[PDB]
Amino acid sequence: MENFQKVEKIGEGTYGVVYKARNKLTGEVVALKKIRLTAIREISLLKELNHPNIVKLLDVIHTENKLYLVFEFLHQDLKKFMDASALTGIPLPLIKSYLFQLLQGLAFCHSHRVLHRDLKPQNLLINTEGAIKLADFGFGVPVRTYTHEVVTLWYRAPEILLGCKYYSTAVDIWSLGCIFAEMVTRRALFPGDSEIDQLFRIFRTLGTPDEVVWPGVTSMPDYKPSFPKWARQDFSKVVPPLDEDGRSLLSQMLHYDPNKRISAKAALAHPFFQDVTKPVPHLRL
Ligand SMILES: O=C(NC1CCNCC1)c1n[nH]cc1NC(=O)c1c(Cl)cccc1Cl
Repeated sequence: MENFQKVEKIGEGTYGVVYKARNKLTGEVVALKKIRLTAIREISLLKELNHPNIVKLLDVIHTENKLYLVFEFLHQDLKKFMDASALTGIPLPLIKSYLFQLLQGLAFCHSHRVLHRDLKPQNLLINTEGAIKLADFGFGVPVRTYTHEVVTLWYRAPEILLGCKYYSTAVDIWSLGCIFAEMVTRRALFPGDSEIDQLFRIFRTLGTPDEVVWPGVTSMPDYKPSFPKWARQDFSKVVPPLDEDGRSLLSQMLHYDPNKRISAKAALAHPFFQDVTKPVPHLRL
């Protein structure tokens, strides 16, 4: 750890602080995550999970009660680029390129039985090259200072909210669907501020789920017959001015039933991507 010089604190999460740092010996600039203290073996698997759309875990440094993760550094995250692009919006061909790349990254994860579990714009890092990468794949002492982030539950799949313990790769598809919608419309799709507010915002848009559209729903841990019964609203009202290929794909990423939800791999074959390209964003570092 003496091999690293802090440049600045980048931010803090629930169980770790992130710094920009310089490797005194490689010359590399890196993002360093510090966690105050199975975990070690699952991190070592993370070291082998290498893909162009996954932030490269360069090193894991266990010292006798801290764990440091050393990542490749990227300058910008999607959350801030969305904020930066709010007045004009992200051009569609860039939206589609970022969506395709995250689908590639997830296709890869998923085929190796790795779930992200917590995708959100602030976890998606971007470079000058038009690349977008998955970061902060989903123990330790809690940072007392961590300040609460409104966006926290906004990307949570409904089966998580309903108490499914043994949820699947489909939760990452749901999250990415929510991100897709938000890029298109420049508004969060389901901006809940508690778990029941998050559930009810979903129900209001997509309709309260029942056995017809989601077999087994009524038997989930936190499901209540007393949930209000909202009617589903038209998708054309939900993400204008997205074209029918886009809306068709989004609809399949947002299926209630985890088993009907489109997989990352099938999503890459969707007609929305027939004309995909790789534009480069205009970033202001
Ligand atoms: O945070 C980073 N860069 C900042 C983006 C916003 N502008 C300044 C630079 C970064 N660069 N490489 C990796 C990361 N961050 C993460 O991997 C990460 C962790 Cl370790 C924990 C929670 C979220 C994220 Cl994204």
